Amino acid sequence: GPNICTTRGVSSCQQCLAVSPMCAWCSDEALPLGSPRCDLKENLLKDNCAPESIEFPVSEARVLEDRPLSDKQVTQVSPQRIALRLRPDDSKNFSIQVRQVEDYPVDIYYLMDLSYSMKDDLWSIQNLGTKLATQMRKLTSNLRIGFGAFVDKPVSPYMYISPPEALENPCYDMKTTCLPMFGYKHVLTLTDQVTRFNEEVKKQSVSRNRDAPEGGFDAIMQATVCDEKIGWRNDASHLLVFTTDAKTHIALDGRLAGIVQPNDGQCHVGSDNHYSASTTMDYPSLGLMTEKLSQKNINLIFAVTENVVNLYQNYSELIPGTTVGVLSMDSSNVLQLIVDAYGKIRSKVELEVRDLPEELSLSFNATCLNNEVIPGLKSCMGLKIGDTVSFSIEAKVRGCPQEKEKSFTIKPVGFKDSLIVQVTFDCDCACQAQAEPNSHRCNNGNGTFECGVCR
Amino acid sequence: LNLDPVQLTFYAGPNGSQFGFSLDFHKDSHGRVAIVVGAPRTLGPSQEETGGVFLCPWRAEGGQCPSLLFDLRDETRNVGSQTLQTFKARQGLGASVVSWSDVIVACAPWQHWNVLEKTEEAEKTPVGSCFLAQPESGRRAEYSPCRGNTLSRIYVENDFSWDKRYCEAGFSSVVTQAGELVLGAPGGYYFLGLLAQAPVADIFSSYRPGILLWHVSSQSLSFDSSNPEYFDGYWGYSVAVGEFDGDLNTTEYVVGAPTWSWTLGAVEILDSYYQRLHRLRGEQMASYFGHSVAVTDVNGDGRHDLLVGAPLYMESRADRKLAEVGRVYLFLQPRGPHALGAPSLLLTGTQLYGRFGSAIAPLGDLDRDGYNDIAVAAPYGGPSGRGQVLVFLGQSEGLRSRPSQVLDSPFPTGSAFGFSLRGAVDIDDNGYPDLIVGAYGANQVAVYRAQPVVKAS
Ligand SMILES: *[C@@H]1O[C@H](CO)[C@@H](O[C@@H]2O[C@H](CO)[C@@H](O[C@@H]3O[C@H](CO[C@H]4O[C@H](CO)[C@@H](O)[C@H](O)[C@@H]4O)[C@@H](O)[C@H](O[C@H]4O[C@H](CO)[C@@H](O)[C@H](O)[C@@H]4O)[C@@H]3O)[C@H](O)[C@H]2NC(C)=O)[C@H](O)[C@H]1NC(C)=O
Ligand SMILES: *[C@@H]1O[C@H](CO)[C@@H](O)[C@H](O)[C@H]1NC(C)=O
Ligand SMILES: *[C@@H]1O[C@H](CO)[C@@H](O)[C@H](O)[C@H]1NC(C)=O
Ligand SMILES: *[C@@H]1O[C@H](CO)[C@@H](O)[C@H](O)[C@H]1NC(C)=O
Ligand SMILES: C[As](C)(=O)[O-]
Ligand SMILES: [Ca+2]
Ligand SMILES: [Ca+2]
Ligand SMILES: [Ca+2]
Ligand SMILES: [Ca+2]
Ligand SMILES: [Ca+2]
Ligand SMILES: [Ca+2]
Ligand SMILES: [Mg+2]
Ligand SMILES: [Mg+2]
Repeated sequence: GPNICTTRGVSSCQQCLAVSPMCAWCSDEALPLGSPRCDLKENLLKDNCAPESIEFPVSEARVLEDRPLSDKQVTQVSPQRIALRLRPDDSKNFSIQVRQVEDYPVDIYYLMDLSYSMKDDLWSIQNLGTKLATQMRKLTSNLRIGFGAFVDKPVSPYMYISPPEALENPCYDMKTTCLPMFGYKHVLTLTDQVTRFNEEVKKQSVSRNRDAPEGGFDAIMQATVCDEKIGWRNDASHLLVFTTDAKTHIALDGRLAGIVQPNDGQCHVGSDNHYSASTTMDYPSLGLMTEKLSQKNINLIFAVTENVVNLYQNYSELIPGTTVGVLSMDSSNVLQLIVDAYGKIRSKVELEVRDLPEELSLSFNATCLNNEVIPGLKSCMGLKIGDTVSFSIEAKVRGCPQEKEKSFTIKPVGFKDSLIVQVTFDCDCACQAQAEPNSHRCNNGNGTFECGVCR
Repeated sequence: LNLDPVQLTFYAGPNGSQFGFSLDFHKDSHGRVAIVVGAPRTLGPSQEETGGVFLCPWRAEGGQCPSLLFDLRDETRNVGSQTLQTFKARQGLGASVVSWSDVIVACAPWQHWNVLEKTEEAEKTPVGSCFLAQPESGRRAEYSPCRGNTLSRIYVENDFSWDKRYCEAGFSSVVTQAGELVLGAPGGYYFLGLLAQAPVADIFSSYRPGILLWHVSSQSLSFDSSNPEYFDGYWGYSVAVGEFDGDLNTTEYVVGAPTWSWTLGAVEILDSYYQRLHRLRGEQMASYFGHSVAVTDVNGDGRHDLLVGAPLYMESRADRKLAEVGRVYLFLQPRGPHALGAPSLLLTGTQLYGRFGSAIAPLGDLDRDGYNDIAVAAPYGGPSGRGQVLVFLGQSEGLRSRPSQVLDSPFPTGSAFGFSLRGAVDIDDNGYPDLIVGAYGANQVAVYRAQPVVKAS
């Protein structure tokens, strides 16, 4: 019988709704004096209150924009817009679906061995360069590519230091011409301009040094740790493709050049796009490379010729996560490693709330790929392209805000799409519109009349 | 803690000189002990890096030392239609030092050399050189066995056979008890590596001031190979001597080739005619197995045992993750004519990037319990990464698995404390062998004295 609606002793329809979501009001004038006006709906109907005169607002969540999720404008979140009708202290729940439809962002940086042994290999690596651009373009439209070149530490006995003509033209004593020697050179920052990348790669030519092992590991280290120069994107997936036709210099080799300072793992490229510590700092060790590749989240791919394929496979075991392909005129093998790499890229749908009112508070139930409902979680992980996840959101309000019209946003991190939610607060009754102030029925025109009650 | 870590003696050289890059004990003639110290970036009167050697007498206080004077000027000399040239800029004099009897030998691995004939040349290249000094008499001599006068063109037609132009002779060095000087030349024969040997007596006697190119008659060089396993192997990156074939009349060489067979690394034991007796292969690629080599009898049976350092060895850990810590290998020599086998013991570093095994020094019998002991350097080891030297005591089974003492670096970061190590000599004449430690980064050398029991502090 009695309940919190009746015991409060409310004066108006408004106060009746403020007591609890379950309360309803009876405006019917034919209702007797003894009967309570503020009560549950069943009890009002039980006391012959007319259905027309019952004021019982109900909270609801109407979908406004509900475009379906895209296959293969783009819709990744659904629905997009929602109107929330809330009464005092009530809470209506609604649903939201997310799908990773768009292509993943991928960065490829290309390291070209440009020593004299690559002369006969130069076409292959130039072809591989431009074929990388093509293969990755048809996998993902969101691509940024770049490259740099290396030879070895420009210091004796790696470098020919005589005669004086040999410094500007290492190929002097062969009666031909090649470029001057350099350690590592950053040519083109990561950019979407693929046609410019293709032009630049085709312009490259070889230099010359003395010893078969080269300084590519200097290049790998600097390409890894020089974030701003290379231009890696925080969110993107990073591939570092490394080409050579010969064995490589490793830490402690540098003592043959008088270099004993261990590799400090820092960036030393800077203004002129040259590795300035090439002549003063030792080659990096396998471990230091692994640390930095892991730290900067970069995937190293060895694109080496067949005569050293076993060598770099062996190094690949000592640097986990590294793959190896055979560089040649045929580019199938190394491109497969790029395809494989993309097929491992996983993303996350992590919801974040923006411009949420002080009075509103949310709670979330997530349903990820395993299709299990986990309460109090608003993020799923391990999504491929096309995978769909689902969330159930409950919006609860504390009391009744007088701001009335507000709106907030629920946006996945990394996504451009979002669910806009317009909030309205229904704290009034339908009979409050037909209020007659200064009515002579209530105390000689001193009190207002609304919903069958004086004031 | 019988090596006193509180009462330390410090010697110091000039800033930037890399004083302490190499070192050895020196007994003049023949009682008092001194420390020879290499400083391979010391300036000459001209402000170019030629390197230098310092001869420190024993003083508890330590301090500055006198310079051991050497010829620092470039030489040019016309013989017939050829011009012979030496270039001492950045030559690294003191990159290695070794004392034998009353003679000190100090080498410049990166001394360059060239020969001009008309419009052609041999090419300017780091053949390297060693300088010999007899400090009391003031006598001087040189030995540069890789200098040639073959013109560039001839090597190209030879396909680069017998090409000693990039030797870096004296990269490493050792003198046998009989007084044969043995030089490591890692860049020899187009970077295969070679060894050059000659009697110190004959180097002094056959040297003639102002010649530049000469042949020491009793010298002996190792050989070129067409075996791809040796290519870019840096054979002679480190060198040592010992008895390994049970014939005390002959002496055997221990050579480190830390990039042998595609960076697998290897140590070889050869006779004095460079015919190899055994080869120890590396465990893991890029570990620089053979970076350092020590010889001593650690288990008291009267037969020399072998210690090999692999500073860049990566150790297995949880979640399939490798960790560069460095490792040292002990090989005990069995009785009879039998060959060496697998490692009897594996000592592994603890600190990441510490380079445990970078240097290995025989200490002699430190606690006089009848078993010789060793010291192992981890130049960037210890919790702080400032450097660390670990003392391992010998026993009948070989060596102890854990160190009896751990000397932490008293120098700041980047000192390279431990990069050079020498022991097995009683410097303060108290009957107990001492240890000296180089910290080339700080331009200093630390002397650690053994206390007259198995003491602590
Ligand atoms: C990249 O990394 C791989 C893996 O480590 C290296 O491949 C190994 O190379 C070593 C050295 O050549 C091989 O060891 C040698 O094997 C030869 C044949 O062994 C066969 O029979 C054994 C049965 O025990 C099989 O396991 C094996 O698969 C073969 O079918 C032997 O003839 C060799 O013995 C001779 O040399 C050794 C010294 O090494 C002496 O001790 C012996 O007395 C004898 O003279 C030797 O054991 C090894 O088999 C290879 N493993 C694999 C899986 O291929 C690559 O060399 C390396 N490449 C590069 C470029 O780095
Ligand atoms: C909210 O969750 C309830 C669970 O009782 C469910 O019945 C309802 O369908 C959900 N609301 C919407 C709008 O889907
Ligand atoms: C989440 O699940 C819990 C437990 O089943 C339930 O009490 C709650 O109503 C759910 N919320 C939504 C928004 O579905
Ligand atoms: C050594 O030289 C360096 C120059 O890089 C200088 O900064 C430093 O102060 C010098 N060290 C000492 C101990 O004076
Ligand atoms: C070591 As080369 C012949 O590629 O300059
Ligand atoms: Ca080639
Ligand atoms: Ca090279
Ligand atoms: Ca012998
Ligand atoms: Ca022994
Ligand atoms: Ca002992
Ligand atoms: Ca003593
Ligand atoms: Mg090359
Ligand atoms: Mg001696």
